[PDB]
Amino acid sequence: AWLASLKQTLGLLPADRKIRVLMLGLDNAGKTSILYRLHLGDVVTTNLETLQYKNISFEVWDLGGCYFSDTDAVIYVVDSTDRDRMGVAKHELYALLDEDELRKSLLLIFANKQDLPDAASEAEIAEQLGVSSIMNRTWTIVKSSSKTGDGLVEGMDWLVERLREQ
Amino acid sequence: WLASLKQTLGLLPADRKIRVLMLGLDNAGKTSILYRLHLGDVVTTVPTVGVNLETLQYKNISFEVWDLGGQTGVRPYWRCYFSDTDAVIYVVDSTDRDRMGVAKHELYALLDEDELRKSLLLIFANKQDLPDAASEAEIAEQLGVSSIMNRTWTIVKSSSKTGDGLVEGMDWLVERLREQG
Ligand SMILES: Nc1nc2c(ncn2[C@@H]2O[C@H](COP(=O)(O)OP(=O)(O)O)[C@@H](O)[C@H]2O)c(=O)[nH]1
Ligand SMILES: Nc1nc2c(ncn2[C@@H]2O[C@H](COP(=O)(O)OP(=O)(O)O)[C@@H](O)[C@H]2O)c(=O)[nH]1
Ligand SMILES: [Mg+2]
Ligand SMILES: [Mg+2]
Repeated sequence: AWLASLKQTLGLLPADRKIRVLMLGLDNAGKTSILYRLHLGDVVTTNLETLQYKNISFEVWDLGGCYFSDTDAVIYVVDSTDRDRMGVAKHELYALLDEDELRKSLLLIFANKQDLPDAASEAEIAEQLGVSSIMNRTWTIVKSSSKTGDGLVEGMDWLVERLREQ
Repeated sequence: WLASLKQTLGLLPADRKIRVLMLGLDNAGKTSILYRLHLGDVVTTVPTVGVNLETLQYKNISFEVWDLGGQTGVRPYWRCYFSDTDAVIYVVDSTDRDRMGVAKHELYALLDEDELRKSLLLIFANKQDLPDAASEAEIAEQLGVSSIMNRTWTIVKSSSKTGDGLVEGMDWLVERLREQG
């Protein structure tokens, strides 16, 4: 669907200018699946998963079960099906954004698992994550699905063009 | 030295987690000290591309080892990595006079970190089993220890071949920790 592949998209970032992206969310949000769905190389476990591609680093841990310096973006992943864990996803998101080391990070939310029938819309997610009153930072929500692969490149294209803009 | 190592280390307040960094140039004997301590498994991880980090965890006390003063590469770095350090044990190979100025240089570049403000500093003048090992006062002079500031520090002669001085060192650290009340 999207007009360019992911590698063309990420191709656009200054071929060197190290990019650090934290992709965080509650367990079962679908973060390991997106890492895999990106088809960018393999995931290193260390608990923590990292995917390095050219200049760009992706680091993943689960929330709600220092490290934040020099972060260019936060990808926040939510399971759009999981109604009653979504208030906890909101809390953990708010915990992240009160971090001083993160004050200039872009925020991309993936409203995820949008292939499923129970899947809230972007406005239900923005309302639930109470994003719609975050006005001190550049953010968006994009509907996504690791089972399709849908939303993912759009979301990364968002990040790439916001990163170049600065 | 009187006590065994375990006895020495048991003296530490159990509900106080202790982070130690054991650092210095390659070939100082760092890895060998971790095995010579007979405290259990040495675990290797890679917290960043191009860094071999060895960790030995015993009760509340953790030892971290990586090599400094690579001729190639920037100084090994990763996020945090100096945060909540209780002590640094700086290990020198007491026979490597040739590299002793570089060992000073890397000691000095550790000591200018605030994350390492009030760390205890134990210097192990290591490999003393070897007849060509420099004196304790000779080491002090070559590491320019007289310019060291604002820290509880000492130099202890040590060897992994014989195990000598190690308990002395751990005991120094252990009691200095407690002196902090
Ligand atoms: N329907 C659907 N299921 C997904 C999707 N992504 C992940 N899953 C399933 O969600 C569960 C949690 O996924 P995982 O990637 O390990 O989440 P993690 O805890 O954030 O690392 C697994 O059963 C996945 O198969 C998705 O996009 N759509
Ligand atoms: N003679 C002697 N050799 C030592 C001593 N400690 C380590 N070695 C040896 O010195 C070399 C490197 O020691 P090692 O523990 O790998 O140093 P590291 O590079 O700081 O981790 C190897 O040949 C070790 O077996 C020691 O106390 N006396
Ligand atoms: Mg996972
Ligand atoms: Mg070693």
